[PDB]
Amino acid sequence: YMINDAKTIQLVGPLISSPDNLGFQKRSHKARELPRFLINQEPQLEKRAFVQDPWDKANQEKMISLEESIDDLNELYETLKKMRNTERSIMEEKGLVDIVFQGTCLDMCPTFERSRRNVEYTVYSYEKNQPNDKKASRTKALKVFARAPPLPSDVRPPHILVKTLDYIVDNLLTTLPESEGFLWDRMRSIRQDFTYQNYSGPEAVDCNERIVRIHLLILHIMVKSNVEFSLQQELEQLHKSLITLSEIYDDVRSSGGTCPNEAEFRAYALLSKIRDPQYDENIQRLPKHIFQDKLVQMALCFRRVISNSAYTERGFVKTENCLNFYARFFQLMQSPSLPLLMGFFLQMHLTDIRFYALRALSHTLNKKHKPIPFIYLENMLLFNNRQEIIEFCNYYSIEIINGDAADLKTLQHYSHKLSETQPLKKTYLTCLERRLQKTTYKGLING
Amino acid sequence: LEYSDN
Amino acid sequence: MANQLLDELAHGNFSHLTLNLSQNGREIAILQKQLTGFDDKQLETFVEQHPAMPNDTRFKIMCTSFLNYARDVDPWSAWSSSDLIFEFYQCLINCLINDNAPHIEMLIPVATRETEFIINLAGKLDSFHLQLHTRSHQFLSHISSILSRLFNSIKPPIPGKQRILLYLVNKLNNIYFRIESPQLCSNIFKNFQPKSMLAHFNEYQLDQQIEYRYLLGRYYLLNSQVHNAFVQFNEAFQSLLNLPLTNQAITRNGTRILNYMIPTGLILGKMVKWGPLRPFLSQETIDNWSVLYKHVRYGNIQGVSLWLRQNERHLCARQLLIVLLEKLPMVTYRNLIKTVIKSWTTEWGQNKLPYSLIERVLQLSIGPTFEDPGAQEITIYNGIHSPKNVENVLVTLINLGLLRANCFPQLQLCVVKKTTMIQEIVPPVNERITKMFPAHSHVLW
Amino acid sequence: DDEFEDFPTNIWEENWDDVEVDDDFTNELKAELDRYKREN
Repeated sequence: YMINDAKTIQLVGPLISSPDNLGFQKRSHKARELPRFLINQEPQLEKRAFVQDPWDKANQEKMISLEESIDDLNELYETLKKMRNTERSIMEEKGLVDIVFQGTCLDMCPTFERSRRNVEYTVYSYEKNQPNDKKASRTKALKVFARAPPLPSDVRPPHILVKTLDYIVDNLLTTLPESEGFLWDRMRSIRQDFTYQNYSGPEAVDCNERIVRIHLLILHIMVKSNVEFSLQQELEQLHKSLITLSEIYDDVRSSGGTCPNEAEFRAYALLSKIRDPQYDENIQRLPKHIFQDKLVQMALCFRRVISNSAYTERGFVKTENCLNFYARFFQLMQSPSLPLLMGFFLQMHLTDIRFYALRALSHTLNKKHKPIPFIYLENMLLFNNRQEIIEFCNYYSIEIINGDAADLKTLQHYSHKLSETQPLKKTYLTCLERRLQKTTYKGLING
Repeated sequence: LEYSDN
Repeated sequence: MANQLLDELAHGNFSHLTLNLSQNGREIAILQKQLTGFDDKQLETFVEQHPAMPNDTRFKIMCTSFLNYARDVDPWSAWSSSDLIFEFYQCLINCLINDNAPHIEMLIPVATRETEFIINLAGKLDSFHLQLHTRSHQFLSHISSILSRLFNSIKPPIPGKQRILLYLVNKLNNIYFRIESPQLCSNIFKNFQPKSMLAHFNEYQLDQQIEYRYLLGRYYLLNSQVHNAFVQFNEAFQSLLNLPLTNQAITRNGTRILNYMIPTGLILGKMVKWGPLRPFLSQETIDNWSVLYKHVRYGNIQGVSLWLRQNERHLCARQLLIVLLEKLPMVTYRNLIKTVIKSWTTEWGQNKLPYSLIERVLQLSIGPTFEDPGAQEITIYNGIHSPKNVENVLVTLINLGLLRANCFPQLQLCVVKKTTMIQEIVPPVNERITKMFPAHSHVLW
Repeated sequence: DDEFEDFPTNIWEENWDDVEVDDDFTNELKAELDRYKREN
């Protein structure tokens, strides 16, 4: 139904100044239905009180008591499954299932979910109270990314997800990098619970913000520890969280609200796709106080210096007068004023920047030039040690003379990507590694 | 030391 | 009276078929009074049983929707009557999708006339998006979807539908830019030429060509393809000068394209004479760009940086700050190096440029930077250029072709050809940039 | 704004780099080059 309010109608105004002159007479009309193009599901942007059916919480209490009593995993799973079928039936009658949907899972992991994984032996040692224990602990288990409409017992309320995320930050960050798959899957589940409830309030913003910082921290840990892990999967998931988080900011802004940490995560969006001009126009439309924040100014400062006119990649169009300030890029990375998390994101481009630094320099040398000594390159491109640069030269078939100089005129590749060869292993900067060792993970993620 | 275009 | 209007629409006359009550109020008011006591089923059956009505269902529903609009229109409330207007408009366009739709030739002027009205109405409604519990730019987005479906319906076989093809494209792109979603214009541009049945692009009306090039170049500039953007901007303004300037609306459109033509031309190292541009631009605007020209002509990086900072807001609105910050410094460096080379090589006969000489001339050009104690907090303006990166500046210039020299990292100097003529050392900017980045021809087809 | 309204010769400095026009910045720049040559 179309909204029919005197204040709104007066505010919009009439189509014509004086309908009476044209012979029109004031008329009363029926409240017509809302047209199909005007219906929009507004995501919740305000704190909502948590209320649950008294029968629903009593059912969970029975599940908790039943779980303690029963010791056989197969028997416990069957009893819980039968109760779930009855639980879904009454909820359909109650109408709190498929329409506003609110979760009721008070504990970190649903009791039915814990029972299901117990019989499938998919419970990680982190969730178990003791390594020899066979039943997943209620106070340490976490819900798995799910992929029949979900019941209110399966999804957990937003004010629990904040508590759940706090548990991950405090008691599970030190387990990296061995628990990369565990945390990445579990955190992805937390965002899934929010989108089930169609919630985008302060809790969702706060939780989504910290998830991004974990991914940046995880990104540096994996490359530092030289442990094989999925890179594209990690980056795509990080990019999805940024565009989702940026989308929430527009809705809050459009509703007259504000987000205290919008500026910080606008910067990460710029660094997600360094060489994409689309993000340069998006940041310009933003208000002045966001465009002039130090995190945002630092972010697009990098975008300019990374911009190289010789950047060759399939499906990429070069642009005019690109700076290609590789020397300035490494001066910013060493700046004590650089936020650490931004540094972790920018480490993914070190191989690309270094290659185009040498490729650009190679074109400005005559054929009779002596090989460039490694000592000069290390101070220029910030290589951690001589072992790193010699591996870099071997990867791109750069001739190395006497083990201490590089013959840049022998470089043949014009693109940082080799069709046959696997991409070079990602590296890091020892300056950023030193900064990390002076700050706890918990303090870094909270900010 | 002389210039040589590439 | 109602039957009289149906006869008017059945025979193809569309004098009263309009949504603008200013020129249609008397007719509809009488129509509403006679039709106030009927149901939706009554109106639909009324049209179906009317003689000589075309058998097409698209035309049937359009007539019923207009009658439904007339019956329940509320002149005192644009919002309360909004659903009827948009419902009729979508039916009107749907009647225009089929190439062989009845009375399509006379229906084309109606669609253009109603489109301009509803675009104006949608802009008014989307302004009050907060009070209407609707997302921002929702009414315009809905209309763009309606027009987009119409645009896809146009195919080459002068049919009336083909006549408004370029008119339709300009409307679609203007909506996309207005709803702040300009990347959607890519689909329109890629399919505009195949759908057009004209032998050459210049066969369209000149006013529409200027609008199309203005949007196309504006679209290119967003993707940071300045040379492609410049060609359309330059060509559009050349065509605009032919039109008479007595309209006083050409001039306001003349200064709109100049706001993008001047910064784009400067990026490619082209200065504009202020003679022909005198009527289009105010004296204040002439001085504002003249300051930038002086800074970039004589290699003043700090001056360019300060000018962008001073003009940050209005450049940021036109999606110009980032592009200008990207490209202007490298042109500024070329002029700076051209100045020192002229006074060092061509006059004093020294073809070796020590890095120490360039370093002390860069720190004069750039001045205070992030590392200096003056600028404690990094900004976009004092965080990109530093005098310490002497070799980096030279390396980029040589790779871009703006400078013909060889640099020696170990000797801390760059050697250059020992020639009196500077053109052998520092070639003209525009020729090098255009050579390295060929642009699409200004003649589309 | 930037939206077009409704509608009812060379302009570029072809020779701008070759022509020299004096300004304060260039004179300051040439002072630095002269100073550098005296030092060396």
